[PDB]
Amino acid sequence: RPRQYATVSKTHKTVSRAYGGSRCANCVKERIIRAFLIEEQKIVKKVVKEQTEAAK
Amino acid sequence: KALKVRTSATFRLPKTLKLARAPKYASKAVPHYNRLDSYKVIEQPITSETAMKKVEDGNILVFQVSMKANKYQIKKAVKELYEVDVLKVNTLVRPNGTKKAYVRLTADYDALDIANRIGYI
Amino acid sequence: NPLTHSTPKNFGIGQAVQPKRNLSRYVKWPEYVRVQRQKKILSIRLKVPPTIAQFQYTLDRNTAAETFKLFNKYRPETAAEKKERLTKEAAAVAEGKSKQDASPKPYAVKYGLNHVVALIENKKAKLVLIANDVDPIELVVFLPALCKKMGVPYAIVKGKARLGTLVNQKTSAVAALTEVRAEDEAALAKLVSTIDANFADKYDEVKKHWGGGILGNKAQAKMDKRAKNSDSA
Amino acid sequence: GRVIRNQRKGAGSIFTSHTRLRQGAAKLRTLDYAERHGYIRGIVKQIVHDSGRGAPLAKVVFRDPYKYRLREEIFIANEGVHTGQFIYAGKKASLNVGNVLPLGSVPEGTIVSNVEEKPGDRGALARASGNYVIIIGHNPDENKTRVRLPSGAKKVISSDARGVIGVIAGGGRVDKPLLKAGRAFHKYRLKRNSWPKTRGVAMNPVDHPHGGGNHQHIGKASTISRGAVSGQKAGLIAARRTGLLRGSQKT
RNA sequence: UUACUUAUUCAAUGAAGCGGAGCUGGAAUUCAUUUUCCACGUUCUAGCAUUCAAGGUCCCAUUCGGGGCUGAUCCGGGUUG
RNA sequence: UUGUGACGGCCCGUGAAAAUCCACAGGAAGGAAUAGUUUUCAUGCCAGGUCGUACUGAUAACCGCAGCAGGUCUCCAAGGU
RNA sequence: AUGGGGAAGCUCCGUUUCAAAGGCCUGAUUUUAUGCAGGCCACCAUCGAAAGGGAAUCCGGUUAAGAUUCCGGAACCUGGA
Repeated sequence: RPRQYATVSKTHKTVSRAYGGSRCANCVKERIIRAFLIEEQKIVKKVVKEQTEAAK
Repeated sequence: KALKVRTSATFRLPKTLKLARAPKYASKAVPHYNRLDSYKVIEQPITSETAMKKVEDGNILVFQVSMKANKYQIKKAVKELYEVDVLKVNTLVRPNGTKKAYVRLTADYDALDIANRIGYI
Repeated sequence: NPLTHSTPKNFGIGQAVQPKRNLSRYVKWPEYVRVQRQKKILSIRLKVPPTIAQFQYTLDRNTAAETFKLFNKYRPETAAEKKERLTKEAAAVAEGKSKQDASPKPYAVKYGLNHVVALIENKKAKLVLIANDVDPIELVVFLPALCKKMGVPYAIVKGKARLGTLVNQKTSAVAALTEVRAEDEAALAKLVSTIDANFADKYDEVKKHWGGGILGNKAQAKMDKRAKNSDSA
Repeated sequence: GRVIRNQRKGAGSIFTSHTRLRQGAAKLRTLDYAERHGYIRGIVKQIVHDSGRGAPLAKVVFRDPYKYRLREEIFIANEGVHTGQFIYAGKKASLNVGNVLPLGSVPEGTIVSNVEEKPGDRGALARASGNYVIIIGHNPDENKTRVRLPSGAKKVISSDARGVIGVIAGGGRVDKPLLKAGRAFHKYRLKRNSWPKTRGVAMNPVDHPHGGGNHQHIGKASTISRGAVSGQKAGLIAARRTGLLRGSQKT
């Protein structure tokens, strides 16, 4: 129960991974992959826009 | 010169100074005496057969108590009045409308001896 | 140098959280502030009849400063010197039996609205200054007409608070000189010449001239744009 | 006589709407700066059923532009909107289902829903399931978009009035017969206390203009004047014609 | 019939970006002096955007580091319709 | 019989809110060595007030003029047929 | 209730409304304090359930009549140091 959570230690309420006690392993992995992939895509799109402006 | 920078578009009531009361005369001019002293919270014992049983076997003094007295006040009053350490206080408002307190003393004290010191065997 | 990096935040429409801009233009002001500002705005927008805005024609800074310098020379007596004067005259009447003329004749500025109005009526007023800050304008709205009829030099000056500071108060709303000392009668005359040229002899023009009627800057821009695209043929 | 049912319905004692299970007022995003100069991207988190409402609602989360916050707006879900979809709201938004472009920015013949009657009212028109608004034309001078309403009426709205592209989900709901006083009961149990409906002819003359008689009959013409008063306005109010008409949409 | 806005009236927001003016390069009929508009960085993805902001100029006693300017244009204080 | 679990059916009906508690993102701030931090690990110390609490709950403790064949919400629920 | 607006008025509406609407973290912290050039924010009063939501107790014994309340034993929670 919510107040019962106050008497237990921190280990019982979380997992050692990032976003441990908040998000599941698969969702954390999906958002890591998403972050890395679309920041790389942001770099690619920025480079392509700069080079097309140079061409223009 | 320039106007004050207002990064919030809201206006709040400024924190003006709040002085402390400095009366020119006392409100009531005489502090009332203690409205609940030991002699008021501890009115009298209860000397029914059941209460005497609690005294003789349970090491428990049974008192009629001021209806406005709580367990802290009863404990303090019993300690101040009979020079005894108490272990627990239980209270109940009786069907006749008065407060009744079962005060259990520590094992270092004898309720029977304290009762026959008070005057009721 | 190799440890620091160029962040720059992009403040586009959907890019980054906006930084703390000065939003004083958009403050949700209290109602009293809002009523102050809108009272000003409405007085400006409404066509004011000549009797208003024959005020708001105050003197310029330098002539107002020299007028108030002369009047500070003619400042009234404060509580301390007044009480000292009372003690001195009491001692005088006690010892020399002088008929209450031991103390000299005061030379002071005359203040008080109805006192000064009576002074203009009896033509004792050598010069009169009228504030433009009077909360009900009708208290003094007639005063330039009275000064014109009586032929007494009048001016409209900025600050009932300034006049009050002159006559040793918070707010005088009018001041008047009736007597001048010989040492600065010339200064008063040279002041009155310009005061008169600015106010007394322009009385008919200022009584004919209608004031007010200005719009706000957005409305001015609107009529500017409309006029430009109209006369563009 | 007596105060009749339609008169009693305005005091709102037992006739107020049952709003416990509702999911909040479905309103467009506040027209702040981005909605009228560029666009803003929100994300559709969940599409939910709203009690008393045939259309699904969509909860869309936007980023606060002026502070580090998330703002959850409650939208009327358009057909084809799904969870995880990106919604774009603003003048610069693209013509896609679920976007909140202004009428001036959408072209003629566009299907829009949750359209604002005035710019900033956060959605007034075409909000029931399956309903939409057609963009008929533009008047760029004193910008006014002409639209066609779900009833067939032609309206002239400001060109800055927002609206979601597409049609409203839950369409075709009234094609199913209820089949049951039970289904009607459960429908209205969370709309409001307007069902069942007793006929006025089945009442007494104290209770209704139609009540009374030794047969159940209205007695006088059931078409009531627009200038009639409360207690008189029971029947066909300001009817231009009556009877079964063979006709079309005529719009 | 129609114009003004300031009375009155309607609506929204935590009154946040209104009106106008412009660092900037051009798509681009300029008679040698730009009317417009865009450059004033967001659209394949259920990620993340916050610590007077990093950087960049100017300065310091330089001790938990900072202080102006700029980043983040200026003017009008008509919150906006 | 009760509780629980994984499921399946129904709806133009999809079947409260808030207090409260925890967690995560972030990284402000602070921290060495005969001693710092950890009171989300274990142990140890103190206190926990006020009011109700008996009994009936019905063919006699309630309402119906009553110790009235009436009315008045609910939990437990053995064997055989 | 308040702000505000009606009503001759008893009072009516209204509950975030055209309001200048507060409490909450750590330093100041005994030349003077709980001031303040420390900092964070910006809820709409309140009442409303002894069947809704909720911090924590069980067994045995004990009375003429109370007990998950007393006693014996064995625990748990909250708030403090």
